[PDB]
Amino acid sequence: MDVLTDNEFYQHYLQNSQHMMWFLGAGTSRSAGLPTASDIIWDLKHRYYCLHENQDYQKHDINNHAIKSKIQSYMDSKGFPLQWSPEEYSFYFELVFRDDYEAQRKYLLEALASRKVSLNIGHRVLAALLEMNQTKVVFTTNFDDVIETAFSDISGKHLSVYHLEGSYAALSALNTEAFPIYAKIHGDFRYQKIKNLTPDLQTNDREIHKCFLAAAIRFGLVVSGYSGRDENVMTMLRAAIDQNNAFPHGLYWTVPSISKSEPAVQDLITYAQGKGVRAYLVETGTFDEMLSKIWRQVKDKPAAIDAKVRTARVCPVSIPLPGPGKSFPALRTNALPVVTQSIRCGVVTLASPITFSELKERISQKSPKALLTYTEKVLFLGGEPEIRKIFSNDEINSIGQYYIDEIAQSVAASTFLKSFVEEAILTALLREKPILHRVRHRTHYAVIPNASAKDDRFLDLRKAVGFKGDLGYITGNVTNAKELSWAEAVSIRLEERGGKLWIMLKPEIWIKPLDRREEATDFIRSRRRYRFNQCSYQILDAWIKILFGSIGGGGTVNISCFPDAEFKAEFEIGTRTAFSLGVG
Amino acid sequence: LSQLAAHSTIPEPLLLFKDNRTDTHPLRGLSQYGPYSACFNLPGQVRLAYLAPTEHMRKLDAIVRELQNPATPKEATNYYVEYGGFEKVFKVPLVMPQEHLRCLALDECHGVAANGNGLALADKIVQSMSGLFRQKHAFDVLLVYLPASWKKCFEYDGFDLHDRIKAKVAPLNLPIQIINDTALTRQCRANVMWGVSVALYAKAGGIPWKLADWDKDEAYIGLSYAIKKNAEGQEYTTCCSQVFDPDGTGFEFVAYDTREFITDRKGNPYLSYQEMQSVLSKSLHLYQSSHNGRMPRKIFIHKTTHFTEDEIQGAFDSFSSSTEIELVQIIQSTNWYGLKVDGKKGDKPVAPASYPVDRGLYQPLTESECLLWTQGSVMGVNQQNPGQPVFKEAALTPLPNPIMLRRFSGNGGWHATCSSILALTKVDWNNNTLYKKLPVTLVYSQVFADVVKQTPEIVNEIYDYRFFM
Ligand SMILES: NC(=O)c1ccc[n+]([C@@H]2O[C@H](COP(=O)([O-])OP(=O)(O)OC[C@H]3O[C@@H](n4cnc5c(N)ncnc54)[C@H](O)[C@@H]3O)[C@@H](O)[C@H]2O)c1
Repeated sequence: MDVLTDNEFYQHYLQNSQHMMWFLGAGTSRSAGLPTASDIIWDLKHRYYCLHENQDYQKHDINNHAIKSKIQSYMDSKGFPLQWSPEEYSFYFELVFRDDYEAQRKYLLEALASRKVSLNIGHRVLAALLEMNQTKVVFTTNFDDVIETAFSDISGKHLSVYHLEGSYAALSALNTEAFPIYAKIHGDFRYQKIKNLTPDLQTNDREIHKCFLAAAIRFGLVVSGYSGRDENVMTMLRAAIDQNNAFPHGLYWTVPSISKSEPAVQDLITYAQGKGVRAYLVETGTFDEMLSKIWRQVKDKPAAIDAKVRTARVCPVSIPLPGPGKSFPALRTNALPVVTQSIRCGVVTLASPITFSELKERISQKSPKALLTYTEKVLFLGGEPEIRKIFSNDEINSIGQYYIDEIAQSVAASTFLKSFVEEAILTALLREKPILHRVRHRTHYAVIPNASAKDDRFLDLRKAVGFKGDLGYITGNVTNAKELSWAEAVSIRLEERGGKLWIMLKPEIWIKPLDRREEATDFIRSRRRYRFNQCSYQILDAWIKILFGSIGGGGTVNISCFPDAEFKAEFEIGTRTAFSLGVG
Repeated sequence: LSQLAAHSTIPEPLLLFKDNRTDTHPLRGLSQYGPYSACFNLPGQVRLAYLAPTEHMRKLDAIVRELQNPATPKEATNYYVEYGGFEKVFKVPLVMPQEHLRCLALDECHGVAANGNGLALADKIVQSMSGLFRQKHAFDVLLVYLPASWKKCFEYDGFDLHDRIKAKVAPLNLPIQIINDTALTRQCRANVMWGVSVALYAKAGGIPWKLADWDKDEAYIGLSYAIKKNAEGQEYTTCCSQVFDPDGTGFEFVAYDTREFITDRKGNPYLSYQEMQSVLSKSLHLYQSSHNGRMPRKIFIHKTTHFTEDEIQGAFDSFSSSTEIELVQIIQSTNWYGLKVDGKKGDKPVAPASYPVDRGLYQPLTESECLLWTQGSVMGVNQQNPGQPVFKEAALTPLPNPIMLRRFSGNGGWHATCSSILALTKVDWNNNTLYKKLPVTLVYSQVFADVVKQTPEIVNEIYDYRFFM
C-alpha cells in the first residue's frame, strides 16, 4: 500500500519540480566520505561483541548480512535498545567505552580526521538545481558542508544558511521569497549540551520548526536519506501533517530498499495517509542514482552548468611508456615485424553493383590467378588479361591505380582488407616453393607436401622433430586410420598492435580430409605431448628458415607477389623474431 | 630491429595463515599452520546434512568418514602434501549427521533422469529441500549426491541441473556442496581430499587463507553479463558485480537486471550510461555498508569486453572526484607465445631453457596493451624434488599462453595492475592447485551471473557468496 514505482516518481517531479522542497539526511553524505550514524554504531557494536580487538584497532574481517543480524539479535537478547531508536547512540557509546572521555575523543578523532571529503554526482546535481531556480527550500540535519561546497564550486557564490544563528531570518526570507535557503536542524537533546546551547538557542530551533511548518503550508516534501532516528524531527513532521492542507503536492519518502525499511517511517506514512495526505514510500535506489535520473530530464540547462556538473571527457591518458632493457635471461616471441607502409593495387569500376557472395561464388567457379576485395568497391592484385577475363561484361571504366598509404590503420579498421593483405603476403611468401597452401577457417596454413617429404630443405625439420638427436617423421598417417594422412604445418596470421604489423607463426600438424577430426585431435595430443621449450625453439627456427629464405644474415628479406605484373606487392618482412630482455 | 622493449617479473605472491605466518604454497601452509583465524566466526562445529537415495547414502557416509582420517599422495605427485584429517589442519571438529538430518527423494527422479528432463527434477529437489528447510537450523553445509543416472541429464547446452538447483536454493540463504561420482572414483585420494575439505570449510563460513599484502587501500570490481529470456519473449541482461579487498574475501554481490543495452555482432551486451552508473553506485553502496563507511582511494574495474565511450563516463560519475579509477580489459586468447633462452655463464653460449617462462613475467607491448603470463614455471613449491621448477600444466599444454591487458583509463604503472591481477589469481577456494588462468573477480562474477540468469523473475537484490558458487 502507498507504493509507487520509480517511473511514477519521475513524471510527477518533472511537472511539479518548482513546488518541491528537500529534507536531506546523513545518507546523502555517505557517498562523499563521511560515515553515517549507522556505521559508527555498528563499529561500536562489533567492537563490544569482541568480534575484533575490543580496546583500539580497525580493519574488521567479516561484516556480511548474517553476522550483522547475529550481532543485533545477541544485543536484543539482553534487553538492549531496539534498532532505529534515538537511545541507541549514547547507550552503545557508554557501554563500549564506559567513561574515559579521552578514549572517546581519540575514537572520534581517528574515525573522522583523515577522511578526504569529496563531491559526488548527486551533490553537484543538487547544487546545480539550487543555482537555476527549480528547488527553493532545502532542509537538513547534517553537521557537514558538502552542499555548501557544491554550491560554491558550481555557482561561484555563497549559499544562504539559516541555522541556529540567524534562525529568525528563515521565516522572513521565506515570506519575502528569497529562494535559495539551506536550513539545518539539530538532533535530540544531546547536541545541545555538546555546544552548551542556551535556551535562546532552543527557541531558535523551534524558530526553524515554525519555518518548516509554514514551508509545508506551501510545498511538497521529498525527504531522502533519513532513517527516523530522531523523535523531535518526527514530532515536527507529525505537527506539519496535522496542519490543514499539508503538503498539497504530496509527501515522498525515498529509500534504497523497501525490504530494509524502518518501522517508524512505516508508522509515519500510515499516519499521513490516514489524515488524508498523498504520502508514498517510494524506492529509488541510492541518492546518486535518483539525483542523476532527475538531472537527465532537467530542461533549459545552461551550457556552463551542464559542463560543470558531469565529468568532462576522459582523455586517453592511458599512455605508459616503456624502454629498452639490459639483462641476460631473455624472451623470444613468435612474431616477425613487417615494415612496408605502402602498396600499389589495381581497381575497376562496375556499372552494375555486385555483392560479396556473388563475387566469391564466381571466383570459386571461374578460379583466376588473381586476388579480389569486397567491401563496396573491388580492388585486385592480378593481371590485365585476367581482369578482363573475369566476369567480362565490358562494364569497365578505368584502371587507374590506387595507392594505399599507412596500411596499419586501414587493416585495423576493416576485416576483409586485413584478410586480403594476409592473402597477398602469403602468396608472395609461398611463391617458388614446394610447400602446399591451405585456407582452413581463414587461418592460412603451410603444409609440407607428402610427395617430396625427403628433400634436404626439410632435413633440419626432421632433425628437430625426432628424439635424442635421431631423425623423426614429418609426414605420415594416423595409426588407426588409412585415410588420415598428417603432415607438419604452420599457421600464418597478420596482427595489428598500435600502428605496427606483425606476422604470427604457430607450429601445428595438418589433416588431409578435414572432416575427420576426432582421432586427428587425439593424434595431435599424443604427438604434441612432449614438445617443450627446447623443442619448440628448434621447431620455430626450422620453420622460419624453411619459409623466409635463409637466416644468419640478420636482415630484411623481400618477397614479391606476382613480380611480372603491372600490379605487384612488395614486402620487407624481417628474418629475426622479436625478443625482449630487461629489469636490471 | 625488433627489440620489444623490456620485460619485468612479479615475485610470487605470499599467503597469510594462522598466527600471522606466510607461505606461497596453500596446501603446505594449511598443513603446518592452519586456516586464518579471525574472532570465532562460528565454524566451531561444521555440521553436515545429507540428500541422496538411501541406496547411495552409504558411499556419502564413507567419504564423510574419510574426511576425518589421514590420506597420502601414494606417489610422486610433485604438488600435493599428505592430508592429516579434518581434526588436523583445520583445527575444527566435523560432525557426522544423525538420523534426523537424512532427507531424501524416494523414487520420482530415476525415471525422469532416464528421460533427460529439466526443470521438474530441480523442482522436486526443491520440494525435498523444503522438507529440509523445516529443519534448516541444525547444520551449516549440506551435501548433495547426484548419481550417474541423474548425471545423464545433468545439462544440455545451457541449463545445468546442479547449476539450476543451486540457483533455486541460493536466494533463501543455505549453502550446498555437490559431490559427483568422480570424487568417489579416480583412485587418487589425496587429490580429492584437499579439494573438498577446503570447500566445506569455506562454505561453512571460515577463511582458509588470505593474501599477505593487505596494507594498501584499493578495491577490485569484476563485471559479467548473461543473456536470459524472461516471459512474453523479451531480452534481459543480468549484470552481476562483486567487490574485493586487497586481501581477497569479497562476500557480497550486486545482481541487477536491465533492458537498456546495445549488442554487438557476438552477443556481448554493452550497458548504457545510466545502467553502468546505477550498477557501480550500488557496488559502492555495498562496499560502504560492509566496511563501516570507508571509501577506497583507488578502484580497479575488470571486464572481459572493451569499454564503450558511455561506460567509461558512467564509471567516472559513480565514485567521488578524488578517487582514482582505472579500467582494465582482460582477453583470454592471444596469438603470442613466449620461450625462455638463457645460458652463457661460462660453459656454453645461449640456448633454449629446459623449462617454460616464469609465472610473473609481464611484457609491455604498446601504449595501452601488455602481455601478462599468470601461467608457467614457478619455483619454491616443489614437493617431489626440491630446487627444481614445476610447470604444473605439462599435461594440458606443453607451453604457457599469455593474456593481454588493455587499459581505457588510469594514470600510469603496469606494475601495480599486473601485481594485483597476479595476487588475485591465487585466492580461489574451489580449486586445489596453485593458481588459475584468470583473476578471481572475472570467474566469480561470471559463474554468479550464470547462476542468477536461471531465475524466472527480475532480481535487484544483494546476495552472499557462500550460498552461490
Ligand atoms: N554527515 C553528518 O553530519 C552525520 C553523520 C552521522 C550522524 N549524524 C547525525 O545522526 C543523526 C541521525 O541521522 P540519520 O537519521 O540520518 O541516521 P542514519 O545514519 O542511520 O540514516 C541512514 C539512512 O540513509 C540511508 N542511506 C545510506 N546510504 C545511502 C545512500 N548512498 N543513498 C541513499 N540512502 C542511503 C540508510 O539506509 C538509512 O536509512 C543526525 O542528528 C545527524 O546530525 C550526522
